Amino acid sequence: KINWEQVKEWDRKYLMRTFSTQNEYQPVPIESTEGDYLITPGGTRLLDFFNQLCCVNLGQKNQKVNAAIKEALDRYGFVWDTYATDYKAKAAKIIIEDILGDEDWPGKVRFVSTGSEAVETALNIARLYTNRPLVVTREHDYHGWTGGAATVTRLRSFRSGLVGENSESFSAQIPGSSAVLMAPSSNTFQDNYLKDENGELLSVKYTRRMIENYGPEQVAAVITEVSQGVGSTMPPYEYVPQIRKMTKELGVLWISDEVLTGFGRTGKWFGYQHYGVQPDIITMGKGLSSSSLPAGAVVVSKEIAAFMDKHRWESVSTYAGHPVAMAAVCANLEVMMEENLVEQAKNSGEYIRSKLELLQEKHKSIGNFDGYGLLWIVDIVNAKTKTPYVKLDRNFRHGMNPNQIPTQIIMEKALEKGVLIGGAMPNTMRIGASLNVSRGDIDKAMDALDYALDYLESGEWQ
Amino acid sequence: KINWEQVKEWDRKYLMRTFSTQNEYQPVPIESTEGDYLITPGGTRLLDFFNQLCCVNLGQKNQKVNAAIKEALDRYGFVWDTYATDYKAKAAKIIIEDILGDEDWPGKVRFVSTGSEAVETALNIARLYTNRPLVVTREHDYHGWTGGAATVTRLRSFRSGLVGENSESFSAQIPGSSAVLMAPSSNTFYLKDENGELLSVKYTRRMIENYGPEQVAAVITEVSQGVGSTMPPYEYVPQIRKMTKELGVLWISDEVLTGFGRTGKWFGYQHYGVQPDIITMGKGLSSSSLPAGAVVVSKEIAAFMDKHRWESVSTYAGHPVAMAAVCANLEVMMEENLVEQAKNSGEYIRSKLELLQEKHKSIGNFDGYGLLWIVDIVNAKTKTPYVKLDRNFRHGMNPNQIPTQIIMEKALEKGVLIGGAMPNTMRIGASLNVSRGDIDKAMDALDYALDYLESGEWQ
Amino acid sequence: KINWEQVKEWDRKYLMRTFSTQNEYQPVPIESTEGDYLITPGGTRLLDFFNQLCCVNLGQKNQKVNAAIKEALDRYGFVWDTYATDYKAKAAKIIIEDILGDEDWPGKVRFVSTGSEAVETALNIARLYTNRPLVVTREHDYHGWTGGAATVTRLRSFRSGLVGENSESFSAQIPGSSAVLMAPSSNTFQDSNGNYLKDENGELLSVKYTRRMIENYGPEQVAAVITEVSQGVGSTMPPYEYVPQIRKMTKELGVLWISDEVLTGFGRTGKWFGYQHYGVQPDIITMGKGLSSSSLPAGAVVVSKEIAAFMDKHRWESVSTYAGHPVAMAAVCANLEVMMEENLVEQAKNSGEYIRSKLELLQEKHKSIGNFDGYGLLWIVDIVNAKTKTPYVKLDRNFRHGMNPNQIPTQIIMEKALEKGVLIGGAMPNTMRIGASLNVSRGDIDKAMDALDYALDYLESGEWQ
Amino acid sequence: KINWEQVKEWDRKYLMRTFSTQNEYQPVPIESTEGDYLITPGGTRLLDFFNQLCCVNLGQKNQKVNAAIKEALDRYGFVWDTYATDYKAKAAKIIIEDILGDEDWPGKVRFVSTGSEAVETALNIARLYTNRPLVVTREHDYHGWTGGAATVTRLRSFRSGLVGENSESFSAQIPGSSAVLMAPSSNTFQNYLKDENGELLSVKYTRRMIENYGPEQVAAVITEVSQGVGSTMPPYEYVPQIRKMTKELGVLWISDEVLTGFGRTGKWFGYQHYGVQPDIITMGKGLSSSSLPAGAVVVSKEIAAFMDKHRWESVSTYAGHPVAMAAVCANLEVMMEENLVEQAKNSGEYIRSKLELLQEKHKSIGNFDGYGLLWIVDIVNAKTKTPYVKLDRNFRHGMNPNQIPTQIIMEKALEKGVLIGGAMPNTMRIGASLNVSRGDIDKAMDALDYALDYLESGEWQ
Ligand SMILES: Cc1ncc(COP(=O)(O)O)c(CN[C@@H](C)C(=O)O)c1O
Ligand SMILES: Cc1ncc(COP(=O)(O)O)c(CN[C@@H](C)C(=O)O)c1O
Ligand SMILES: Cc1ncc(COP(=O)(O)O)c(CN[C@@H](C)C(=O)O)c1O
Ligand SMILES: Cc1ncc(COP(=O)(O)O)c(CN[C@@H](C)C(=O)O)c1O
Repeated sequence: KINWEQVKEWDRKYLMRTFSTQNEYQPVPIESTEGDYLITPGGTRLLDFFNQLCCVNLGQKNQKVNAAIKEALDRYGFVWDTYATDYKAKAAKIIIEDILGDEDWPGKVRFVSTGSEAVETALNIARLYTNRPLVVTREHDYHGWTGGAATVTRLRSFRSGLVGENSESFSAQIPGSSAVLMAPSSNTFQDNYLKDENGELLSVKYTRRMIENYGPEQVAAVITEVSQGVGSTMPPYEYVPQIRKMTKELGVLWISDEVLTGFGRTGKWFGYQHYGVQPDIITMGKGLSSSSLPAGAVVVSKEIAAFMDKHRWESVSTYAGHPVAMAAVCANLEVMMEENLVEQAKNSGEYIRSKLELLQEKHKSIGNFDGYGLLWIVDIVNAKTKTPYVKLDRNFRHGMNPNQIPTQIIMEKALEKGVLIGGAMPNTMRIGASLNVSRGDIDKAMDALDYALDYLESGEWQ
Repeated sequence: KINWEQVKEWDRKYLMRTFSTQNEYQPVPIESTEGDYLITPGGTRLLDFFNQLCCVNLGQKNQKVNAAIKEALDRYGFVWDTYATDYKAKAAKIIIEDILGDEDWPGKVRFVSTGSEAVETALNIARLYTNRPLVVTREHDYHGWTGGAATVTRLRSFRSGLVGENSESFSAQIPGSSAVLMAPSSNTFYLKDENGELLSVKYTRRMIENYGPEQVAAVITEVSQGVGSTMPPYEYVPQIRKMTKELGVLWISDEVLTGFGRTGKWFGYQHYGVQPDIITMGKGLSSSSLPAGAVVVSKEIAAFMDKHRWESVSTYAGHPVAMAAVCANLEVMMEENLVEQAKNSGEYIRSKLELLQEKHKSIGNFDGYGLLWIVDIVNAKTKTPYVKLDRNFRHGMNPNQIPTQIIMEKALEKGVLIGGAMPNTMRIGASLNVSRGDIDKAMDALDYALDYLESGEWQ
Repeated sequence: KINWEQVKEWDRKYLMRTFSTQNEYQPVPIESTEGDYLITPGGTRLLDFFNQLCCVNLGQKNQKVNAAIKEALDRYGFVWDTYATDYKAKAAKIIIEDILGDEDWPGKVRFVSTGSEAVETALNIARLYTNRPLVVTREHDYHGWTGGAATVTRLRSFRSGLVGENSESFSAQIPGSSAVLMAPSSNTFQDSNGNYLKDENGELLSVKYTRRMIENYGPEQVAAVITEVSQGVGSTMPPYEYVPQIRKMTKELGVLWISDEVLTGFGRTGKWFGYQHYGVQPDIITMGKGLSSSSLPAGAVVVSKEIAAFMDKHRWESVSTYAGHPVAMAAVCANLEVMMEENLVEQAKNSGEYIRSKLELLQEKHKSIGNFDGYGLLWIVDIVNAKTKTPYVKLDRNFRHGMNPNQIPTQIIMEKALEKGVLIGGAMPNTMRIGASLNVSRGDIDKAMDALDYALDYLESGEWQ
Repeated sequence: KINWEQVKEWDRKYLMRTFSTQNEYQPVPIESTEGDYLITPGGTRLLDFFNQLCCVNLGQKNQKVNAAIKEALDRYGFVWDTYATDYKAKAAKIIIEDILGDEDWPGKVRFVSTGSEAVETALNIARLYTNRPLVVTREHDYHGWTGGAATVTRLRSFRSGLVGENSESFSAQIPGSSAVLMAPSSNTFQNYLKDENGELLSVKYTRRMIENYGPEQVAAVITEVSQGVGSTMPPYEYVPQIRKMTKELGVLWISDEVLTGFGRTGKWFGYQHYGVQPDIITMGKGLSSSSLPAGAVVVSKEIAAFMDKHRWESVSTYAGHPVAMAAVCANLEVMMEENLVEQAKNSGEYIRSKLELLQEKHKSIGNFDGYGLLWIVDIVNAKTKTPYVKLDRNFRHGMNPNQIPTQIIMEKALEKGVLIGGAMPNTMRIGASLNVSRGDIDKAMDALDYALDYLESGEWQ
């Protein structure tokens, strides 16, 4: 017997709040999950189209994955990275030989526990490989929350600072918070994205002038999200190819931060593979294990691997490569390959596109949408004016009243229909589900969006 | 059927090395673990007196922990911090109400995944609460490897930099590795004030005063230095808590290593009659069964954070299956009284170490509590350490010149794993429930290893 | 009777080089100066159309300025800024009531010794006033060489690093070199034909991106934007609407505007200060060069009444030994008293108009002159390959000094002009930075332009290759 | 005919305040200066035992230095650093061959306008030469107010921050105020504690700090041989041990001689009391005896050679200012010719003995030390034998000056005609011209005697 009133009391009383003050907070307990659904203590089933944080690629509580964890618990236990296990070595091989086997740039994997720890590892390797201090990031990027990963995060609403409750008054960012350069977002400069008559996007051209103003000899790496997860954008098609050609011409590394866009999320194994370019470093988390257990990774190129191999690297993480986490990655990745979830995700994206077309023609509050596989960004506008309700947009902070935030009104409304859908940004949806989400579930979720958008466009909420 | 020949191949070929070059590296496979033992694929049983990284407090592969986990897998799944679950809520309650119940300073918990992450969170909170930029650390502290945690880590041999193979020439720290003051180690100077204050504390005070207390958020300590391998003078901890209070600065006690029974008490600081403002946790929190880390803050600090919206997310923070593993691990320590058992075993080790120091002039000094012991190693004839740079070394030097490496190699001939990170200093640990027989086996193997050290044949 | 050969040995032997290796170094001694001329020990008279560093506004060795200095020496000696003197008090008053008397935003002045120290001061003041850490600068700005001033300098060719002798393998910046944001230059985001791009709302994309940058970090994090009205060392002229758009953007974002007026200040641009061409007023001005026309070392910062009242409420724990030096102050008094009464600002205006019509003619004649713009005694000329119509030096303002001077058009031009006894050129590889005294003659202008003609002839024969 | 009533109004109204709020401030004008005297508008003669800022070594308005300037003004005008002048060349030559001519380490000079600009330069050169980022400084050092020079200043009362007026409420340092490590002050750990090997614990801890970071990370240690603003004297072994330590660690030593340079201490330079030689010297103050603003840096032959192989991309407009250099030459030619260093040693040995007597006569002098025309005097409470102002060199100017012993001595001294006192609250920093007369030294020393009389009676409380 679980006493759920008591669980809520303890949860109020003994856990530090994130995003809500204690005063406004209402615990939302989840007793179990499976597939694309969350089950409340009462037995209510909630369709999860945030997919938590787009990190449960394979589906909640996969039967093969759980079984593989249970088998792994017959042997382990725990050993640190200095010891070898079948699970750690198999997971590395699966990534290099099976998943990325058709590309010849990958050299080696390091496993860690979180996407943040992943981005920390890759910034560290990039600076050591080039012997250079500076790393370029882009406006609105999110690469993590930990010190180093946070320095390349350029959302002021996600930097572990503090805001007040429906107020501008009580805000601070963490005091003292660098060896980092902010380049233009892929979505900056558009009136249709502006180019320079050689065809280079103005976001890329001024990224190049920045790197040249500092000196390419000072700059280790450019770190990108192919599509911004928390920041919620899709790039112009030429953007990724152009950042790759630029970085190569400048002798600078390219790190694709694949924590969110990795493992089938975009109808391909990785976000980058949509554009015909290969990176120098990849960071991983989320879909790596489909959140069955905490895991993160970085893959480096042969050349970087060869350089690192020549020295003793004085770096230790206690839980890096934890064998039970690794067995989980093995099973997750094995299910993905044998069940063709990358293709399944691809086909389901195409079904989503066409629902999104139908909704756009019905709802003038949908300013625009794009995405692929199971990653969709939907831009919301005021239907009469065609412009964003919330002026600061991706530069907002959480100090504002949630019932003025369009993605919040939508989420509240969708909920009347057992569906969870919304976004991190105020004017933008970030829709994700499992790669194997069923058609009836997309149908239910799109219908709930339809019902919410009605309410939004009606104005009864102002 | 596991092909271990292959596994080592895949291990050589596709995983990045740490602490070894590719050319020197040889895979050391471990097929399974049980208790205080590790088992090789061929079936050699290795007695683990590292306790990996002093982080398997419960014993390896606890059947009750493993069953509690298997159970949580019937329901889960994954929900991020925004969702409440029984395991996350129970876990916080056990720490606040159950483990820390007789202390009234603690307020709330945040769960994260690793000790480094816990340290990041503590740094953030401290700076946020005080509205101040600077954090004080001490020489030879280890607080983790990620960005923020690294800045307060003062071991040049564990900052994720690069060294060569048996060579002084291929060295580098990470380019651009800043809101952080390094104070002296407790093990410095034992000289005092005549108003009785240790000089190390006095100068730490004088530091905070030179920048100005209004600039300084927090002093972060390890009660006993873990990777750095020290024990303090008894007076160090209370005089820090007092100095920080007087100047209105926070004290974070970094209990990632010393926490959950390691020292014969629930926490390292509990040996010293003081309460911290903030504590960081990992390792023994889940006994490494699954990746978990935590921060406990005071009622004062928690109340303050509670008035604000905190714009921080970590995907895996509060992972319900990790939290189920924490619940069980903690429930086992409480019901088996293992903190008590750690204290009692610690006293047996003290007396065993005495017979060693008596039998071996290369043991310069030792000290510890529960299942954490630092043994200082010296040249039996000169009575000084073998490796001159001591805790300021880097891993560029040849391991056949590092006493603690020589000790491990020899100890291994007895099937025992014992040694340390530091070149002249041992860090000995085992499970809270290590039996008298295993302690005996490890100390015997230590005997044999120091026998080899003192003969100087390794030169 | 000076031994100038020994002066040459000693200069070679005991002075640290700047911009040259010891081996390539050939000292150029100057025995004296007068007006717009430099005079060698042997008696070569060199027409100085660099005006040294756009810093000798009044002219070299003005007799009244030097006589005022000589007079000051019957009294001083030295006192530090804790004592008041007539000279310091007059200087501040001339700046506030007389020069800036038509504008009502100005509050107080603090004097220092250099333009760098002036920028340091301003940066300190803005951050204290706002209680915010970040300062926004621009691409290719130069704001000085000292610690803080350097951080807002975005020229990798002038951040006090080291390059090689016709090589970039020796090449290093100062290790370490930080609460600064780099905004796009006024001159970034122009098409292949030179039009600056605009919002369709009319806002220059450069300003639009600057705003976006500020809102990304949060305006509560940002103290000030520091600008040059006209980039001096970087050698640019803005679109007319840039200066007004930045003032309006800073106002809206609650951020300060610092006009770095060290080079463009005091007549340089045919008005008292650069910003007065643009119908806006800054929060803080930094000053130097033309403040004393280099007669003695002198820097300054002017701050608004609001900033002044706030700083007045507090004890400021800042000391600089030489700040306010009475003899340097007396030099500013005389310098400024001459500029006012000889109408040198109005004079500067009129000369520039004449220069414009000279360079118009030089452009019609020389296809290597891609473009030019300036005002008063500050002019920029972009140089191109007459044939390809692009600049010869592809890295442009992101170059460093490791490259071979005989491939730098601005070096070749300078060489050739020296054949006509004329000193002219630029710090940037593709762009000339022309300045003389505010009172230069028509003939000395004609003499400079003719040499530029001659130089451009040689540039176009390509024989320098 | 100057209207000094107008000079005051304009001074109050148009000058930014330092150290004083607009409300409390009252202008102290100085109409002329001569030798060791300052002259007010009304004709009052103030004997200056601060020597302004220990920066007018030669004496105020030296008639020879002043005439040299006038001569230079017959020819200049202004040239920047790329053009060679007789004055700039002679000044560097005087410094290297005549002044430092008995030590064979000094290589090249760069002239700048201020002491801070001189420190900036040194830091830049040290980091470039070693290709290392970190500079070690010491608790209570003062090395300037400009960006880089401020990073190595460790006195919170001099970091260009703001405090309130008799109040703890309105204080702030600059947002942003970093590649610098602060090592213990020479005067930390006191008899100063030593190593079992004789090494001072302050030096021992500096070494372990550099070793903790890695000597391969550390460009240089910058010191004041004797702390100026900070107001201290080192134990005799400190300077030699820091010199030995830096060499042992492959690390540069910057002697900041901005204050202690050019005779101040009864030798040419502060370090020269100690039998060692720095890798770099920074200079200001005594360089021109403040006749016109100058600063300079002197580097070793090794450092010079490395610099000479490169094009250095550094420009300072007034660096090398030709009139500033003619001021410098004449200043140095007078110092060498009047044997000012030797004169200074001698007046130092006279002052030592005057202070001794003052110490016998006054229990509030806890301690004194110095040399030449630089003397530090530790002011203590006669009853407890401890300092009046507990935060001592870690204070800030937010406190009421009527409670600062150095403010009290000052105002009572001003009653006898003599400006004497110091920057630190419990420490006097006494300086005069190198050619200060015996009569003036006697007069100042009486004035201190009179002042300490008032301090010790405690009517000020
Ligand atoms: C691209 C990217 N990199 C790195 C991270 C950090 O990974 P961890 O959360 O495992 O530390 C995230 C997390 N995102 C979450 C916050 C999201 O999608 O809302 C991410 O999307
Ligand atoms: C006191 C302390 N804090 C923080 C950490 C870092 O925690 P994670 O490894 O979970 O990030 C450690 C780890 N130490 C390890 C390296 C050891 O004991 O060898 C530690 O001892
Ligand atoms: C806009 C601007 N700000 C600040 C400075 C720094 O002033 P000082 O050099 O006096 O410290 C300069 C100088 N420039 C010079 C060097 C030039 O035009 O070459 C400048 O042009
Ligand atoms: C040792 C030292 N270095 C560097 C400086 C900076 O020089 P400038 O003030 O010219 O920039 C000083 C000045 N000090 C003054 C403030 C004093 O004696 O109190 C100094 O004493």
